[PDB]
Amino acid sequence: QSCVWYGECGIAYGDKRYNCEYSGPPKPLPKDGYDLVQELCPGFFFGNVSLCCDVRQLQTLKDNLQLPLQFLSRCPSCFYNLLNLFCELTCSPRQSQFLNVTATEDYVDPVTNQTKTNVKELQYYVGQSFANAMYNACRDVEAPSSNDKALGLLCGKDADACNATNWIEYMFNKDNGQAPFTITPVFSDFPVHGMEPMNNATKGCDESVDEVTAPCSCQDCSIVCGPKPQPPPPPAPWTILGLDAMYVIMWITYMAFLLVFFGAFFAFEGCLRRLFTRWGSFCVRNPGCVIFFSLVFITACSSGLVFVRVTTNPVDLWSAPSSQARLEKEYFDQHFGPFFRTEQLIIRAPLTDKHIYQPYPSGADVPFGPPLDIQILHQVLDLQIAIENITASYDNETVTLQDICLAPLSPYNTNCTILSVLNYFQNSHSVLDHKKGDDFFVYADYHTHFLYCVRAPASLNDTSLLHDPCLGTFGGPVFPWLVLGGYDDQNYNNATALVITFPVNNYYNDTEKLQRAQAWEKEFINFVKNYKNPNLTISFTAERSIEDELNRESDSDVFTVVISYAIMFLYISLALGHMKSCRRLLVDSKVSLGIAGILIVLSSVACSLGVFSYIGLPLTLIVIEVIPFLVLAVGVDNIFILVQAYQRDERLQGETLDQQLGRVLGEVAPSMFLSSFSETVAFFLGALSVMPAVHTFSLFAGLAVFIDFAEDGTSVQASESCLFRFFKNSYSPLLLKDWMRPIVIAIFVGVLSFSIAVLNKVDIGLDQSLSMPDDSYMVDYFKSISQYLHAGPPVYFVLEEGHDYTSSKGQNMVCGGMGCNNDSLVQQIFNAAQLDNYTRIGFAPSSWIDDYFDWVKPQSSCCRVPEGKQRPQGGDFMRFLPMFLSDNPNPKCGKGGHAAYSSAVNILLGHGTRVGATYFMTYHTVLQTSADFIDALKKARLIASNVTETMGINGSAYRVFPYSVFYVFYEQYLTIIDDTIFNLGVSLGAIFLVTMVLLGCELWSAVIMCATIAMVLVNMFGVMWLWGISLNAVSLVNLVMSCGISVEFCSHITRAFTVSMKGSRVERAEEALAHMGSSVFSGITLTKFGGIVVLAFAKSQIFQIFYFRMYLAMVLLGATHGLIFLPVLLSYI
Ligand SMILES: *[C@@H]1O[C@H](CO)[C@@H](O[C@@H]2O[C@H](CO)[C@@H](O)[C@H](O)[C@H]2NC(C)=O)[C@H](O)[C@H]1NC(C)=O
Ligand SMILES: CC(C)CCC[C@@H](C)[C@H]1CC[C@H]2[C@@H]3CC=C4C[C@@H](O)CC[C@]4(C)[C@H]3CC[C@]12C
Ligand SMILES: *[C@@H]1O[C@H](CO)[C@@H](O)[C@H](O)[C@H]1NC(C)=O
Ligand SMILES: *[C@@H]1O[C@H](CO)[C@@H](O)[C@H](O)[C@H]1NC(C)=O
Repeated sequence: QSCVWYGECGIAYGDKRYNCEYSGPPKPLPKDGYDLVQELCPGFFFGNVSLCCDVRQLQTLKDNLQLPLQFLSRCPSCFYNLLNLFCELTCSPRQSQFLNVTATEDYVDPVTNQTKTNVKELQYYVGQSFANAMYNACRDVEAPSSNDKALGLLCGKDADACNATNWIEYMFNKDNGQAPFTITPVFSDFPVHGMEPMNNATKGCDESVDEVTAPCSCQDCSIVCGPKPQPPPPPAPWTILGLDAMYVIMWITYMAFLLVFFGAFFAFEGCLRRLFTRWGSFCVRNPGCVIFFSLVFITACSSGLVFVRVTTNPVDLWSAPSSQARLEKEYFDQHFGPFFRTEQLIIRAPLTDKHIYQPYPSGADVPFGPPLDIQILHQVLDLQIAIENITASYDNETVTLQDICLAPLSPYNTNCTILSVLNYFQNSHSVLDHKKGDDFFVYADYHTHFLYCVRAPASLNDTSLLHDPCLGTFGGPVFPWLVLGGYDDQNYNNATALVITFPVNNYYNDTEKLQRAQAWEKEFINFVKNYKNPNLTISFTAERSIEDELNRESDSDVFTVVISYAIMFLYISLALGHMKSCRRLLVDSKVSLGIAGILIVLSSVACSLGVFSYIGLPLTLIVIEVIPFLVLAVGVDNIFILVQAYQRDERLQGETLDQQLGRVLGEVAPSMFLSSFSETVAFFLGALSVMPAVHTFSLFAGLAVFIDFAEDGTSVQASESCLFRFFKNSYSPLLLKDWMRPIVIAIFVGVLSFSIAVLNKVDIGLDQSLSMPDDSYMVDYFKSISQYLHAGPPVYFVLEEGHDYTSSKGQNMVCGGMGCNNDSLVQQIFNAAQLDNYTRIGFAPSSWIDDYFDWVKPQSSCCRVPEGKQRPQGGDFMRFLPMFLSDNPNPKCGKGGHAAYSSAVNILLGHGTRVGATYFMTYHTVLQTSADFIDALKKARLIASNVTETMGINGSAYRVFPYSVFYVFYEQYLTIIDDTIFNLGVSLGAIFLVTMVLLGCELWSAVIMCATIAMVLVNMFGVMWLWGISLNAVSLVNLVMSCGISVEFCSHITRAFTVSMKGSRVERAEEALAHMGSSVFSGITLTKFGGIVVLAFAKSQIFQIFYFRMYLAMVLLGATHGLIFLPVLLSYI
């Protein structure tokens, strides 16, 4: 083994040295060079480390690595072979085999005058295969942020002219101003005149350099690339449903035809109860006090229980508690509580054009969208600074953004967190205004930094001539997707919108601090609303917009329903007693039910919004049945009055009917104890139902009687009219309603198929105020970013190997997410992840850093490591040490010094084994619809299952958690399918069982009433999934009420028809329905007559425009079916 040089001699040019000629054997490297050799040329680091280089040469090699690193650092395999080319030249103990000195000159030591010899030039015999592999591993590497190949910057020519041998030739030519002296390469896989070319093994860009150094990426490599995604599923059925409906229709038609052809070819208990009731009445018919006294008692119980009208309604608790939805939210809290909320603005520049700007030294045309005009950025910065300076007052105190913001690096840094493109310029007008240029070029400006910072937002030093940091003033990177909108692919320069985001404390556990934050928010909303700049359109996130709009909009419409309620109760008042006899009752009846309900609920605590539309419209049941019992008696007139004339007309039609009506109602509201977020309003009303029932018992009858004994004339006429109507109805049924009845069946059939073959969750569409609209419009337009978090809490974490396995799970999750997409982009996640396992690794790779104590004090630097061999081991496993260091950070360590810390961990003392709870979050955009977010949530749950299902263990111990400002809120829209089927199902049983608690005709009554259950439902669904309909936490309650009123109708028509004393074919039926038809047109008609004022009327928002919309449609359909349904059933019988 022999050298050609050893050590450094004279200056060549600049700061550059020739090496000293030396032709002896290699020399063991001093221990003081072991770090350098381990770092640069670890292949030589064994035995006596006998090399043809000294420590000075290795230091010089390290110092010269800056420019290759500048362009190749991202692809370690590419850089590795290059380093080996230089290591072999500099240090190989067999230099003489592949190097031949070709020029020299004297070196004279200035002090001793001893002569040595500069190696001025030499020839280097490089393997052909080595050179080609070195080029091959680097040829796809892309410059840090640039569609140009890194080799175009290291080859003295463009990448399309760069080849393996001319690249090496260029690097080795002193003319390049970097190489200290020229090395002339000769490329051969064969010996050349006894020289044995350097042909060291090489690594491709698809290979790992070592155990702690991964292969190169796709973006910077070719070998390790592909394949894209191919898991797209395409479903689409439905026609089947249509065919079935059609088939059914055909069958029906056939049946009808057949029928036509044929015609051409040819109880005790109940009674007893009634009797008892009558007896009671007769007794009661001997005193008014008792009754009223009872009403008075109810006046108290109702009002009494209403003590402390604390009937809350806020804030966002309707998904109900318990289960996973709530339990999951609570869990994430104990670990961190409320991650926090964001006030967010989207900003566009409608009066500004795009523009071009060549960035040195490429000079390629890069277009920049309207909002990235330099002047609009200055204007957006002024907006931003003004927002930071907003103050609100609460009590006598002042509230700033600095009091409520996420300031991640407090106290050492109170700097608030503002996600904005202006934070790439540290929110500084001057810094952004800067621009290093001369008479010839602009070398660096607000463009270069931008194009660099979108690729390296954590950088504390632009690689351009500006040398400005990218890191935001809050101490963390601002990711480009989260601050720009309306750009294509990752061409952030083409953005048509800026997004500005301020995280502020939600203060879920602190009431006094939350109120202060909400005071600030109100000022923020005001500031934005009144901000004047023709150059910018600014639009909303906040908090009140969604909470203030609902409480600010939902009011005017009140006057609508209110009015309608009055005009309706007026008619129902005129109807029967007309005068001041019936009015009193009702007013008391409606009050009793409403008052009683509030009292029944006060004994358990509860409250709600829709709980009002139900309470009011629900009261109808009490009025309807109550409005027909009195009317029927009015139509009475025999040998008796008051005495038996009241018990024979009351305990005869009111006993059974009412008795059955009250039950069918209590069964729908009573059994409302189910599982969901509506049982409260439900039960409360159902309870108010028996109450309202027992009320109108002796109260209405007695009162109506006690007092019942121009106005008279009017009553008679109405009665007469009713009678006439009944007669007409009878006549109609007499003819033949078989054809139309079949047609009706068709309508129901078509409805079931059209209603069962549509569906939907529920979106958010509030009135057109302003704020809310802005946020809704901005969201629709924007895209790519704006977020929620998927999040896991994990336990244990102590077995180096289980951490490696958990990291593989984590990396795999990042992949699927960055893949799963839809239409023209991903849907699932976003997405990507920054747990921490990578931070530790980074630390291991590198080194220390300075911490500067606040306000003053000497600098503190402290740390260490642990390479080379150990380095790989340390990073591989163990974790207490790393963990306790990694949690305490706030100043990088290398070429700069910034902040790169976080949170989520919280062990005790130095028990690193007890660490919790690491949390990884990938924010994904959506804002599509109630069904869109629900679909994404559905995917995330399966993602959580897949990760937890992959590698589990013992029983239970934490799992996946998808907490996104949309869950708990949409969590309900999840089990909506089971709810509807379960909710209605529970009523179908309570109704079929109740209607039998005083009958049990097997198929007679059972089917009669049972048919009404599916009869009306198909209508409600049709209108909902058919025309102007909807569905949600309310619609579900809507369907419930529908089945309720429906039961009411049927109940009366049927309890008196089924029996039928003097029985017949279809004659007795027409007789019963007659006395029941008059009431069907009274309450029903009126009720509709009221909705119209509510439905046919107007409003200032679609909100109720639907709620009270279907009501009238669904309520109307049910009423119509009442008469038809009964008639059809009778005929069938
Ligand atoms: C160039 O290749 C040679 C031959 O593989 C490397 O020398 C070997 O290095 C390993 C790793 O330390 C030792 O185990 C062998 O004993 C060495 N063999 C010989 C013949 O010396 C050398 O490390 C490579 N050069 C560089 C810079 O990595
Ligand atoms: C202009 C760009 C492409 C140059 C990129 C390659 C540079 C970094 C290369 C070209 C020639 C190389 C030098 C070749 C010879 C020596 C002598 C050695 O005893 C110390 C290292 C040193 C000084 C090398 C450092 C790296 C070097 C300067
Ligand atoms: C080195 O190669 C050159 C030709 O390039 C030759 O003239 C010289 O004699 C050789 N010296 C040695 C030691 O091989
Ligand atoms: C879940 O992972 C399993 C393998 O464990 C895989 O077969 C399936 O395609 C994955 N599904 C989703 C939705 O990620």
